Amino acid sequence: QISVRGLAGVENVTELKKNFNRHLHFTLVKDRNVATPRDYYFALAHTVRDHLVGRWIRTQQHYYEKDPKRIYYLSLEFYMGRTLQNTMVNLALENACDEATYQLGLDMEELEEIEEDAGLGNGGLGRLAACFLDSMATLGLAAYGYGIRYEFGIFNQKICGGWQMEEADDWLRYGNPWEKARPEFTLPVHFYGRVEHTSQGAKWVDTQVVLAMPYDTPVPGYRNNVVNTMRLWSAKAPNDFNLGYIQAVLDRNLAENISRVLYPNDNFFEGKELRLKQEYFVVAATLQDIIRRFKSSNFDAFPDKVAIQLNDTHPSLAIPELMRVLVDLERLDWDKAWEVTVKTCAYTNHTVLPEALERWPVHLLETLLPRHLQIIYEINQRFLNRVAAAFPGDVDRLRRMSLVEEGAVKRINMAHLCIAGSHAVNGVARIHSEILKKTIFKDFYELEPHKFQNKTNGITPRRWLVLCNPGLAEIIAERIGEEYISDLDQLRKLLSYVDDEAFIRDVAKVKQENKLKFAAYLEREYKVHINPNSLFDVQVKRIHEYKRQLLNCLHVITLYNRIKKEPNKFVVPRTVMIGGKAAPGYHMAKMIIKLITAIGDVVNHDPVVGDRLRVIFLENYRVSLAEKVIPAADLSEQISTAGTEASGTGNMKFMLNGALTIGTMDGANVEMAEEAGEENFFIFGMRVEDVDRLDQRGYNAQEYYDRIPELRQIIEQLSSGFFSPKQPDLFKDIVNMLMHHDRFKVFADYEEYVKCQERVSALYKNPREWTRMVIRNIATSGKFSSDRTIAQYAREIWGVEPSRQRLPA
Amino acid sequence: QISVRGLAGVENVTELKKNFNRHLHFTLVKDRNVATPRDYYFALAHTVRDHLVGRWIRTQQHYYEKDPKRIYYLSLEFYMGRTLQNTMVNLALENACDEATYQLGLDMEELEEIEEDAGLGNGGLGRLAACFLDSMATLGLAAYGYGIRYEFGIFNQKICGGWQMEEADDWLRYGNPWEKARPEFTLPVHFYGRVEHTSQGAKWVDTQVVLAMPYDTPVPGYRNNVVNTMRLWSAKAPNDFNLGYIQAVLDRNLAENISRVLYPNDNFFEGKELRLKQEYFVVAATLQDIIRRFKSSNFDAFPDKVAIQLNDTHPSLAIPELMRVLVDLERLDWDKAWEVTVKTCAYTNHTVLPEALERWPVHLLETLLPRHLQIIYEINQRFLNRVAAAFPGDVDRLRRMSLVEEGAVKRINMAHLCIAGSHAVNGVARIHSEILKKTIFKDFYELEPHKFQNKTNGITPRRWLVLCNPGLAEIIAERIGEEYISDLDQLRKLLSYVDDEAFIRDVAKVKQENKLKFAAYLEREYKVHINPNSLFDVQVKRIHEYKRQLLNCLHVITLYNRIKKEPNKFVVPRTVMIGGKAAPGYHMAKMIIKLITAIGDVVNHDPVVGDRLRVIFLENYRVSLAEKVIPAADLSEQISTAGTEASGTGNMKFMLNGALTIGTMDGANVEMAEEAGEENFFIFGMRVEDVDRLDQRGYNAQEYYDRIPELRQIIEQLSSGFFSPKQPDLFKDIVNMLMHHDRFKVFADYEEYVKCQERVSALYKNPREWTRMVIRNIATSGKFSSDRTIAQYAREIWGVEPSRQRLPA
Ligand SMILES: OC[C@H]1O[C@@H](NC(=S)N/N=C/c2ccccc2Cl)[C@H](O)[C@@H](O)[C@@H]1O
Ligand SMILES: OC[C@H]1O[C@@H](NC(=S)N/N=C/c2ccccc2Cl)[C@H](O)[C@@H](O)[C@@H]1O
Ligand SMILES: OC[C@H]1O[C@@H](NC(=S)N/N=C/c2ccccc2Cl)[C@H](O)[C@@H](O)[C@@H]1O
Ligand SMILES: OC[C@H]1O[C@@H](NC(=S)N/N=C/c2ccccc2Cl)[C@H](O)[C@@H](O)[C@@H]1O
Repeated sequence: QISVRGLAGVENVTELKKNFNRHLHFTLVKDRNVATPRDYYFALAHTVRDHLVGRWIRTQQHYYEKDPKRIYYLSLEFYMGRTLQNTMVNLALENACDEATYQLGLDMEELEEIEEDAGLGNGGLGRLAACFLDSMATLGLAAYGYGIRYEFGIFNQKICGGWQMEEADDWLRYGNPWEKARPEFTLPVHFYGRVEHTSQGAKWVDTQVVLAMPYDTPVPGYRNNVVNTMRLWSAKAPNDFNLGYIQAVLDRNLAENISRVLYPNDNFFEGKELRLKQEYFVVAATLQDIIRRFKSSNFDAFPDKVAIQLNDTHPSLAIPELMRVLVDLERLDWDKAWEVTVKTCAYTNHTVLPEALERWPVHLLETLLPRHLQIIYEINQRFLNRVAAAFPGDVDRLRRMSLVEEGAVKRINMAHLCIAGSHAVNGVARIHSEILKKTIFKDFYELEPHKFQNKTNGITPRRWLVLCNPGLAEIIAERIGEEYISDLDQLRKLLSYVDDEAFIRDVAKVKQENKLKFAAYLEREYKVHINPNSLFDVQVKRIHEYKRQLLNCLHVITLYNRIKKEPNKFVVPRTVMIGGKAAPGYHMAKMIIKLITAIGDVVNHDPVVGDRLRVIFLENYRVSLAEKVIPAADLSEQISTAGTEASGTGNMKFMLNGALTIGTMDGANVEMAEEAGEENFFIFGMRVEDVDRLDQRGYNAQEYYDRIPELRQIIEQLSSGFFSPKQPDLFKDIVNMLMHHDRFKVFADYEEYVKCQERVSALYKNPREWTRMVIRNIATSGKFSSDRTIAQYAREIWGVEPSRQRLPA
Repeated sequence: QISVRGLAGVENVTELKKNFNRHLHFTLVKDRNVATPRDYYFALAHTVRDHLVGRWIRTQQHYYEKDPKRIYYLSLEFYMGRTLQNTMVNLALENACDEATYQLGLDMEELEEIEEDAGLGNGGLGRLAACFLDSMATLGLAAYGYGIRYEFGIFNQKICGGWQMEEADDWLRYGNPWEKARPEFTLPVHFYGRVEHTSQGAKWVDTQVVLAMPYDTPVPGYRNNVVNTMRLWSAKAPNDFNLGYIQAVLDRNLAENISRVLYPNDNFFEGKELRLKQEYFVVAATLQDIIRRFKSSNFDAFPDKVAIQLNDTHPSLAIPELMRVLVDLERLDWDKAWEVTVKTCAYTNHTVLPEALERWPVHLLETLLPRHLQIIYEINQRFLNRVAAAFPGDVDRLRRMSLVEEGAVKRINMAHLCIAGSHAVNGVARIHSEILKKTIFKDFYELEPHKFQNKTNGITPRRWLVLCNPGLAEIIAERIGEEYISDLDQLRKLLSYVDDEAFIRDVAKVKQENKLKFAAYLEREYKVHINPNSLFDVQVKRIHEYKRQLLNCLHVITLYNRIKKEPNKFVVPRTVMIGGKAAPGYHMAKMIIKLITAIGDVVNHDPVVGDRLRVIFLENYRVSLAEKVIPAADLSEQISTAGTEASGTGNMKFMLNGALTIGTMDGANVEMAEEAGEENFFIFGMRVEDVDRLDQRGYNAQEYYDRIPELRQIIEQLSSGFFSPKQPDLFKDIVNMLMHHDRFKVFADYEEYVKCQERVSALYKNPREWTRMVIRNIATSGKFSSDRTIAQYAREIWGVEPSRQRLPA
């Protein structure tokens, strides 16, 4: 029906129908009489996956023949979402499958809704890994994603009485048609034990063994016939494990628990042994796999054939593990091993919040990984010798830069380990990378300035435009062709349409259709009703104090109080939508969810308000939900305290899909405003420098409370029980935090935020001018393609050239 | 190459090759460059399983249309072995697949060796269930096998220093191509909780829920296009289970442990809570499935449409569970519910050893299954009221017959429950069924004589002749056609060939070839060497004192001592093979294994013995090993103390495959001798009556030691450390048991056994007469087909007619 979804040729449609019926019969063992809708989904998934096979085999044999430098992207998170539509998109099969299923009497969109998200990540860091895999395949790089196959991904969030409840995400229950188990590449991973010193080197002995079994998932490039691999490890007990008899068999669970569940903390470090085991498990298995592949091509050439990218410090044990293998097993001298390690590894930092940095207690590494601790001590000694020689007599520099932190419990600073052992260190947006050089890692930058880079984040325009917003993709393609899908900078061509009345109409129409579709989704699957003519004001992202969902809450209550004060004045109607999961042990984030729903309970049932203001909490925010809500949004809320959000990627998704942004000058927001023009962005609030100034003289929230009467009213409503009549003191913790211990200065940005929101309402009253500003945002979103990001990693870090050329079909 | 393996037509061979290549590519994602031998096995398994699909769908739709009475065979064990060859045999595909793989450059037999046994049983009881499924499908009955899908089956046995070591049988590691998960028929099973009484009935509340997920495995009939289902339940935690967060997810293992591992006790009861949970789990899920299927056809008609066969007392909770559903959920009155239950259920007993009978402590049922305990008390009260009315004043009868056993701990006698709640009770061989009426269940037989039946055990001639011994099957088919494969009584026709010189030669030749093949197997995969001209003397079965592997050991040492006494006399050379697993907690059985290997260590390295006597312990005896060794055997050792082996089925396998039998008049041995003629069987030892007489006056082993000098020598060799020079007292427990507490009267049968063994050696010196006696055994083995057994269950218990007619192809 629409052009960018590909051809529906008669031979292809006929073949798809035939293969669908074959899988339903021979694979699922069903006929049309008994087949459940889930069966039809699986028949389609098997039909589509068949098309990946030849390309997957020939891609991997091509890398074997050509032997290019291989890129290994190590991450504890890969937030993939659904795979069916994405695979159709990248193979140009969407229209053909739509037609084939139509002719079989089935609605493809309904079948798509049956697929479980692969929710193997928490938020931005996990989703970045996923966008990256897509871009690496689209750019023809010999790339492999390596991670853990968690049996349970991020929990499903249910809201009960306004409170978050967690349930297990049993995503493999029905089986995963997108993975192939590879038991023949099963590898042993070692834990505990002790170090023995002999005449010729150290030996790690008396270890416990866990097996690492790999599962391969295809990663198709966009219409280039490239299919790369994401290899995820699953933990298996050896067969002689604990081998009264019954108990020994049941105890296999202890070993297999390593790959059981994703830790649900976003930007927070928890020093739990099971998490450390997960980190080593992925690193040990991956490195053996890498080395095995390299030998099937002398370690001088290792860095010419291997790049390892560490996604934050979670896989930081790769550094001492590589040293361990090179020194203990291969018998290289320390200095040569070290040279190889440094040239091989690169590190990407994703946060500056101190509570998020990994600092592992020494006693934990001592017991679990005794040889790695010894290697880390040796790395530290040699590194600090270099610091002492460069900055003679600077004894405080020595303690600041040490990988070993002194105190009550001695800890290892994993970020310091990553910097010492990597040839490149990057932040994820220009302002974040600057903050790294100026504050957090200032000492390291002074020692080795050449190591520090920026690589501004991006998103894939395949999932985040073509897949989720075909209507917008189509009206764009009608004017500029479809080359922009893998060359997003071409969207600049749309600037010459900003005065085109047909395009203005079409852009506004597509947004309207998306909003109608989302309004319908809400009624059908949540029995909740909304006005589709209102401004859709959306903040979706994990719940964190730094992200300031609370600031948004204050604005919502402000609008409610103004309406109640002057009921008969006109206000631009809004649907305010907030969604996101809270980490299970994060009390304040759970209280914020409760506040949001409690505000909704008052606002949504006030007769005087009518349909002028609605507050909805979007339950179970995840990749599939984002694909629905982002295309429907008018206003994107990106309101973190300046200096706290390293980049953001949600911001970029909204920009690409025709929402305007209200935001602080934080993370990639700065670069977004710079690309679009500050006139085309709703910027408010303290800059980083303003935050610094306030910290110096001291942040007194009371001052704001005292001079802003509208703010005072809200605090008094919260305190007195206006939003919780049966438990009047319910929100006391929130009020006390705001008044006395707010690290994120919510009150300080309140006035500017409200005034900026008034300017948004003003522009939305003028549909034509709203839409022209939207066009200027979409047209300048090109920089934020992860294809650009990956091309920069490739050229400036990995030392490889991207290729847009297609492999034989 | 051989006729009974079917046709290798040009179209079929071409199609198989094509589909093999398709699965290797599209299913396994491999090409011929990287494909492992395991990959080739899977490609073949998928190619063969494709042929089951249409037949499986049409069989099940046929049962839906015709609505015949359904047979539900409930067992905690299904000892299936490998599935690939069996499926080819039953579909007539063996020659075609042999040819197709040959043309692809592959050896099919080598691919067959890659398949894991489905080892979901311990021994005879589990293997009986498997033979039964085959016969039910071959006889066109609407039958379903229901059990548990254990993640770990019977342990793999390794012998280390002559001692048994157990390792986990991780049989699902590579995935099982013969099962289809059916998540849409997932059912809840309830545990713990409490009983609440209301105005209208009892209610079972506050329960913990475990989910039962079914996996279906096809059971093909022999060339009749019937494909029945074996449905095995797997335990799954609900998603809100235990729902700090991490621990709650890891604790799901506690619920899922129910289906983790098969209890490895053969003929021994262990009152462990996990075992009780397994028994209820299979019963609760199965009964809901049965009832659901019945409603998709008023409970008066229930027994006309449903038969439930209880394989021993392990699924005895079906009786109170059916009552529970009928009374509590469907609101039938007690007496009507009871009538339905009794007419529906039948019970098969498999043992008379008191330590094997299930007697569950009341306190365990009280906590785990409070409502079932109440129902059991009520059943008992009403039953004992009937006993009191039939035998007024007989107060000891009342205590003897009670389902509740008094004592230190009150227990429930599950066998008494089964008798009370079933319309039929059967033993598994004529002598065993007689023993049930005369001793163990005498009181019950006097109350309800009509309930008691015999159904002599059988084995399937598909697996146990055609599959494992194609050479023998072929020379038979050459003379009498191939109808005997599903009508085994036709083997009587072979009696007119007992004087045929060509047939005599062919029978002897096939045995020789089988022995050469097995001698080669032993060298290749165990580096052990044997003389293929020797008499192959085989005892394979689980290790138990009652089975008297120890009596066999005494004979072996006797032969060794005689050789050493007169080294230069001629003796018929023997290879004595003993194999079987010991239950992990059964100390004496583990000591017997150690004795066997210790005897081998002395005998096999004595230069004076040469190749005249060899003693081999066959490691890891299981269904696949039985298929190899049974066709190779000359002498079958079936030497249990009279009255202890209920039937035996191993005995029948050897008879069908051309071994002669040395045995006591125990279990089915009696009926075997009766069929073949006592002159054609090597019978020795006490009859049941002789055992009874000895028990009355008291068994004194010392008497035998005192008057048999050859026996005295052996005991002195054992005691003094002749067979364990470094640990002279190693076998003290064995000697003390033999001398002072032998329940199985090993010494009492010693003299007769040795003399009978001399007669065996004498006949083996005359090849022509040995073979004529073999022909007389094979020719009269027809009675022992499980087709006969199942036809009797069908007509005399289930009330259904078997059909040899084929369904549309
Ligand atoms: O269907 C569920 C099972 O599927 C198996 N996949 C098999 S057999 N082939 N996959 C082929 C494949 C896989 C991915 C992409 C393309 C193809 Cl063409 C996985 O190994 C199991 O771990 C999983 O449980
Ligand atoms: O670069 C991608 C995105 O990365 C995010 N970081 C995240 S989700 N870290 N999770 C860290 C984490 C995850 C799990 C466990 C412990 C921790 Cl400590 C940043 O906050 C975003 O500003 C940025 O856009
Ligand atoms: O390959 C391993 C996986 O296979 C799956 N089987 C599928 S998809 N089809 N089976 C079809 C089938 C099954 C049996 C007989 C004939 C056919 Cl035609 C099982 O449901 C999984 O539990 C198992 O792990
Ligand atoms: O009828 C088939 C065969 O049944 C065997 N019984 C067996 S394996 N019981 N296992 C009982 C068992 C099994 C598991 C756990 C506890 C127990 Cl208590 C008989 O000993 C044979 O003489 C007979 O041929």
